[PDB]
Amino acid sequence: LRRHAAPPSTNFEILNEMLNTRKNMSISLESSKALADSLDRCVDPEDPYFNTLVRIMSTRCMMAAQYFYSGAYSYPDFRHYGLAVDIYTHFTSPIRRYCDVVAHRQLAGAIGYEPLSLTHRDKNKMDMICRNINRKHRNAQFAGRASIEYYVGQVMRNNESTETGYVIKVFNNGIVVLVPKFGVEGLIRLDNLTEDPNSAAFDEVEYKLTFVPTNSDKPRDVYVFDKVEVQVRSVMDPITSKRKAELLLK
Amino acid sequence: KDIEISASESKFILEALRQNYRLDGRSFDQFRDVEITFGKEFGDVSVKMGNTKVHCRISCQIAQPYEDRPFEGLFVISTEISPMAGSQFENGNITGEDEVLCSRIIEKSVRRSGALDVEGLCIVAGSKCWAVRADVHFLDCDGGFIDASCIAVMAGLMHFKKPDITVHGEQIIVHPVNEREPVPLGILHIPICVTFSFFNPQDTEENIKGETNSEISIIDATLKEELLRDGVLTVTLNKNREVVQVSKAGGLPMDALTLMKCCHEAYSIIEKITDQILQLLKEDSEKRNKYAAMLTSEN
Repeated sequence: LRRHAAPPSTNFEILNEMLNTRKNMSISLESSKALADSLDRCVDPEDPYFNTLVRIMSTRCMMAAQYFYSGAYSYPDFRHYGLAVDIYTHFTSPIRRYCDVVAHRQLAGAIGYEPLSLTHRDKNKMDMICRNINRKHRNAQFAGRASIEYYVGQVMRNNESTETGYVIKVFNNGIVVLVPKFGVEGLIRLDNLTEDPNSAAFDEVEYKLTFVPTNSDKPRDVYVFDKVEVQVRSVMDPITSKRKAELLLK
Repeated sequence: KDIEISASESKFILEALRQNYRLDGRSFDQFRDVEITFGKEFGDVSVKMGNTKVHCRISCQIAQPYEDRPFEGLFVISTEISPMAGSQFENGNITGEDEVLCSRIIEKSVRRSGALDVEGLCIVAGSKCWAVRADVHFLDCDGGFIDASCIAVMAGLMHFKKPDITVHGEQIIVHPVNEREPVPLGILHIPICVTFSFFNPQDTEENIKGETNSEISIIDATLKEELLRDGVLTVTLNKNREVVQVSKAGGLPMDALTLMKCCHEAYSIIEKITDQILQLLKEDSEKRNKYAAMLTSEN
């Protein structure tokens, strides 16, 4: 089977903190339907992409779904939060998923087509299969996302363009902006963020970072969830040899 | 105390077998109709095969696991015989040949086979766990004690429900059934025993050196057939098409292919029996729920 644990309150307390402070909103977390409804109404009229940004950000604070065998947990633990179903499994993709292969053999024995192999009726062997495909699943998505990272990083290799960015993380050492066009997150250090780093201030209560831009002299307050203009640029670090995307806001 | 069997009765029952006749009118490969009755409490089950009557009771109590197995709970099976099943049985005779065999067959079929999830009997590792006990009561004996007990134990374990326990630190909080519903046991597989009885229609010489085999084998013998057999075979299987255990402890030498035939014949029986048990458990659950709805409605 395959279950999905309900997200802890601690994961959304930080998101609701930024929402209630800046946008004056909140996510219920009372139920999956409550979480969905509150996430749905979380939309800014001046910018349609704001709702998408919150969704792609509230996805990062969800518990990882995992494969398992029905003897390892009780029935209420079979619950899949993200789908709101009492029970669920992978079966439709035998070719690209070995979990389906197991499900196929079990269904064949379920209908009486052919007796189920002993290896799929051993609680010990099933535990090894589940712990393996869980690890291979994580390694698959990470390798997949890394493949996107390299090719996109090669597109912006020798190119600079003013794209649309969104502030997702605010710190005293700088900010982190997300470019939806390339799907790449970038870090703008305080030294390259503004002039006179000793004059800049960070308010944790409001998630606001006030500073004076390098090409200006007017105190600008940069809050969170703000749509800002950002110049993209790629440079391979001479120490890590990883193609990172250096971003300069405007 | 002995059971006296005349030469006439010995010759008659054996000759009947030579004419494809058994006294109860069954078929050599025919298993007796198994009737399963559940009591009011969970774990209370009564199994009946013809005149054979056995009763099993499942119980559990908070106990501490062995030092060797801190993650496993305790599980024991009791099958003490009494003169109630017949004066042939001595009260408390737990060392007799047939008694120890029967005790060992059940143990290897349920305990050793891991039919019960003993790992799920642990509350807190190396400290407190559940101690499940299966007490078999032999009420009336007409043969097939081993098969009746294996069904009685399994039907009981699958019908039993233990009270919910919440544990904080040292303290144990045993929730009563009314406040919260009880929790069923974990069954890895459902073992069913089928016992074969062998009869030599000729003499020992034709059994040892005889060319063509002629030994008769019948399924689930009654008391009279059991007292006149020359060999016994108890084979345990499950719906997963696997042999849980086989025990032909001596007796009449039997052809290997014939013993294999018995194992395949027993598989067809254990399939029907297993499905039967499951159905009677569903209906029992539907019965208890329908009464729970009629109790809440009027309430």
